[PDB]
Amino acid sequence: KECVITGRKSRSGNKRSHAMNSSKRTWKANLQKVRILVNGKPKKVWVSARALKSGKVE
Amino acid sequence: ANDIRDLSTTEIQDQEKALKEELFNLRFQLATGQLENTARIREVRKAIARMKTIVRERE
Amino acid sequence: MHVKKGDKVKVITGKDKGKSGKVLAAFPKKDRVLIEGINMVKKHTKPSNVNPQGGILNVEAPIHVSNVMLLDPKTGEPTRVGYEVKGDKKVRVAK
Amino acid sequence: DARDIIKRPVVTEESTSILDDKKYTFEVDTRATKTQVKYAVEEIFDVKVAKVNVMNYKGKLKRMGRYAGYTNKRRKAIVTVTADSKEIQF
Amino acid sequence: KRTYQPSKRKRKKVHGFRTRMSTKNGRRVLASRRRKGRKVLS
RNA sequence: UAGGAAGAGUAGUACUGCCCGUACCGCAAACCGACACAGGUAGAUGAGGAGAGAAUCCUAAGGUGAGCGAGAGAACUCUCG
RNA sequence: GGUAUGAGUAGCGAAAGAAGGGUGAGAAUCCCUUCCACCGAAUAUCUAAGGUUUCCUGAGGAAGGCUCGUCCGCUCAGGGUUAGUCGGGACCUAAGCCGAGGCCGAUAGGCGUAGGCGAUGGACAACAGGUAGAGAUUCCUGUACCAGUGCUAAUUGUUUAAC
RNA sequence: GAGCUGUACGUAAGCGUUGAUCCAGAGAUUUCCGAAUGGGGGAACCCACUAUCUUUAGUCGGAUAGUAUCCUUACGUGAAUACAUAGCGUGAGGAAGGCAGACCCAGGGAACUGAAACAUCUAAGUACCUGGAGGAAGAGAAAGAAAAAUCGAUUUCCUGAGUAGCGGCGAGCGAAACGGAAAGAGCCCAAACCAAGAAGCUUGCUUCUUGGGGUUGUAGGACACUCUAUAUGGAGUUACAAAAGAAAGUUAUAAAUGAAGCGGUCUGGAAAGGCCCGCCAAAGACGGUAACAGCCCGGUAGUUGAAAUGGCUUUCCCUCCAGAGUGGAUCCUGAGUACGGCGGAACACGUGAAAUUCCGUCGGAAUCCGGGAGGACCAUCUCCCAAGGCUAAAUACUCCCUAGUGACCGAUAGUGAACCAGUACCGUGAGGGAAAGGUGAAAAGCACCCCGGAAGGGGAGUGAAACAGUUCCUGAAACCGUGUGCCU
Ligand SMILES: [Mg+2]
Ligand SMILES: [Mg+2]
Ligand SMILES: [Mg+2]
Ligand SMILES: [Mg+2]
Ligand SMILES: [Mg+2]
Ligand SMILES: [Mg+2]
Ligand SMILES: [Mg+2]
Ligand SMILES: [Mg+2]
Ligand SMILES: [Mg+2]
Ligand SMILES: [Mg+2]
Ligand SMILES: [Mg+2]
Ligand SMILES: [Mg+2]
Ligand SMILES: [Mg+2]
Ligand SMILES: [Mg+2]
Ligand SMILES: [Mg+2]
Ligand SMILES: [Mg+2]
Ligand SMILES: [Mg+2]
Ligand SMILES: [Mg+2]
Ligand SMILES: [Mg+2]
Ligand SMILES: [Mg+2]
Ligand SMILES: [Mg+2]
Ligand SMILES: [Mg+2]
Ligand SMILES: [Mg+2]
Ligand SMILES: [Mg+2]
Ligand SMILES: [Mg+2]
Ligand SMILES: [Mg+2]
Ligand SMILES: [Mg+2]
Ligand SMILES: [Mg+2]
Ligand SMILES: [Mg+2]
Ligand SMILES: [Mg+2]
Ligand SMILES: [Mg+2]
Ligand SMILES: [Mg+2]
Ligand SMILES: [Mg+2]
Ligand SMILES: [Mg+2]
Ligand SMILES: [Mg+2]
Ligand SMILES: [Mg+2]
Ligand SMILES: [Mg+2]
Ligand SMILES: [Mg+2]
Repeated sequence: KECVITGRKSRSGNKRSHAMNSSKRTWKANLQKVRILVNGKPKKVWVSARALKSGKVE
Repeated sequence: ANDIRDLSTTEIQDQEKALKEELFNLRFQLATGQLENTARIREVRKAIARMKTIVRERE
Repeated sequence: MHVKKGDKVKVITGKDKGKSGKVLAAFPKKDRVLIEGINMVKKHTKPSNVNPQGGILNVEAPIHVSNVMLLDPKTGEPTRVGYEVKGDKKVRVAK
Repeated sequence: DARDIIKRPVVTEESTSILDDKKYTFEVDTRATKTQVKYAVEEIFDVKVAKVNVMNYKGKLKRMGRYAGYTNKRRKAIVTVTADSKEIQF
Repeated sequence: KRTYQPSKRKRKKVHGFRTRMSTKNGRRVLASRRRKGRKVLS
């Protein structure tokens, strides 16, 4: 579950209350399942919205 | 050992068979309590090993 | 070891110092030697063994090698041993 | 080879009691099938084998001064030769 | 009726060598018993 | 049926048939209970008289006399009349 | 860790023994005989599990055995388990488990398709006698069955096609 | 270079100067399980298929080889579907697993505890799990540190300094630069542009591959001219391109040689000790030997030595290679990047006035008249040129090997383990986890007699000693007894 173009994926960090209690959470990448052809043949792969912004296959 | 190297492979192969037949008979006599010279067994085993070593060297 | 079976040794330490004998056996793993007529012990032997009348047998027991010196047939005295090569094999030499 | 498969004869009151019945008891290689034993015995002794019965003996636990361990596992083959077949000697 | 009702099969299926090897944590156990130098893994 | 096919069956004859288990205990002193432990341990079989019966009492086949004993016959305790 | 005290005390774990004979250095306790007594839908006979040599024979009596011990499930030696047909595998699948690709997921992995594994179930050919220190539907005798194989003999088939 | 067939208390049969046993280098053999890989499996088992050979009258047997999965990559076949793709097959390469319970980098990440309670904070980015490794890793040739006016990659140590700071401004946390040292080393791309294809056909323009070129700040390069090189020189497998060999030296892995007292005498079981004489010493290390040895033995100093294998160092081979100057028409100099908002994290720095660095998300430059930093921010000045990569040494650690050391332990200590110990034993399992060293110099390990079934004793003998008798140096105390001087 990772951007095939970039490598964007889940990363951990803290959620913080007011009062500054911390608890672990993640930041997921905005991955979208799309058909592209990294290799000649097309295929449905995870790609980040950020990677799609501009010039990709679709 | 050097005398073994004088022989042909086929001739060595025949010497092995002869030694294996001898070793079998020794073990058979040993089992039936008829051997006496029990030191022959080790001699023959070594000889067989010597044959098979020379032959593997040939290749 | 500086001596071996057959050697004529003088004994330089123990109840038997001054006595000489022939080396009947060497035990290089124990670093001991068996000298003829030296270190006699009385073995209380049961009949069972090769000895069909048993009895108190008087035989030689082994001495420590460092307690005997080699006898040079020329001088007939205890000598330390050197090693000199003739050509083929090396040989013991007196000093 | 055949003399690998047949290890040694078995000499016991039981083994010796059935020699007259033309049944010969051998200790055979632990991997040897009774078919391999049949053809080995025929090669070695020049006899016609009627049947081979075979049994596995597990190792027997033996002590020797606070050291304990198992004797070798054995495979025992009883080889019955035919009426017409020549005997094995022992 | 006591705990411990022996079964040859259940012993090997739950604790045997191949069951230990079949999981990563099972392999940690084998590695740990080898490290301690146990005569008997599994 | 699709397929594959010159060999097929029938009779007779003799030959061939591997590996693992097989001992012994198994209501038990051998299994599970630290014990030669009044406990626990699936299934098959489980005779006769009287009886509905595998109940009950006495027996058959078969198995057993239980790994401390000899006296004594007080209090008391337990189990009984 | 050793050794006391309690103390020669509690206990010796459900139960019927007896005498004669034997063995032996030694006998309530081992062997034999006879009588007595107990279980008998079991305390009998098989057998699965489990145990793993405890089985048989010959020696033994330190320790173990709640006493004793000449005896033993104990010690030491030798021995002992035989299968085409019994049970399991070279057959089958259930629950369940694994699972090529696949799907999912910080890592590790989780799930799952084909496909496999997996009896507690399905399928599948041997009986009666004998023998015995220790195995027996396994050994032996007799009489079988199942699946194959070659070898004889006829028989039929050899491209509208036996099988 | 004379014995040997391991322990260990055997019996037997044998071997060895025609050189054994033994030591070192190199080979061969190396069952089964295990990633385990032909399929399966309850590890150490079961069951195959395909070739080739072998056996039998044929089944039945035997031998050898191949046969996992994934990735990459050739080639071939090849659907819905016409081309084709997927799929399927074959052949090459490669991976897989383990571990030094260490060190290193990354992903994920506690709590007890401290704060005399506790929530921010601490513990701590610790323990632990997972992945990746390497002999080290990481870092690294400035969009740096500064502002004594200059320095010149990184890392590590000393110092700065418990300073500046951070902080329920609590508990606590806590730098950096300068200065001094160890060690030192620098390089390659991307892009302009050139050539050659290849394709798209935008059809003479554009983007794709290979090669050349080119690597940087008051700029460098391309591009114009110009001078010299095209192996003259130079450089290499530790970056800077990458594989190969030789030879010589040296080190390692066995060994060899090696001085001087049987000196006298005393005690003693024994002399290495005492007393009295000598001697060697580049050797008076250590150990052994019947008590304490430079001169008895193994040795030690010194001096020699290697058939074989491995390491290292050189040299040769082999391989590879353009580098100065002058202009500044134009062109190039890393884009979903830098940066910003929002949410987190890392920075000693807890969102703060919060620079710097990273992550998610959304927005989103300039691009030489350009860009970044100097702790909000602007201006000036100064120093730098990001969004690509590589790079030894100084540093960390030790499962190991070799040689040594210790005002370290000496059997309840020291390892859990001096001894067949991760054993026995306990536990379904993960896991937990002991106890236990000493005869003597030498077995000379008690012939023989006596009591006893034996055990065990008493003699006799061995021995310095047996009150050293096969667990046997010493042998305290508790505790158990016998005897009896005084008392009851
Ligand atoms: Mg069988
Ligand atoms: Mg248990
Ligand atoms: Mg039976
Ligand atoms: Mg019971
Ligand atoms: Mg019940
Ligand atoms: Mg009866
Ligand atoms: Mg009392
Ligand atoms: Mg009382
Ligand atoms: Mg009482
Ligand atoms: Mg009782
Ligand atoms: Mg009843
Ligand atoms: Mg018995
Ligand atoms: Mg007793
Ligand atoms: Mg007995
Ligand atoms: Mg199912
Ligand atoms: Mg299925
Ligand atoms: Mg199955
Ligand atoms: Mg029986
Ligand atoms: Mg039969
Ligand atoms: Mg030699
Ligand atoms: Mg396999
Ligand atoms: Mg507190
Ligand atoms: Mg000397
Ligand atoms: Mg004297
Ligand atoms: Mg002394
Ligand atoms: Mg000494
Ligand atoms: Mg932020
Ligand atoms: Mg912070
Ligand atoms: Mg700024
Ligand atoms: Mg952002
Ligand atoms: Mg900035
Ligand atoms: Mg400022
Ligand atoms: Mg500041
Ligand atoms: Mg730049
Ligand atoms: Mg200790
Ligand atoms: Mg002590
Ligand atoms: Mg300890
Ligand atoms: Mg003692």
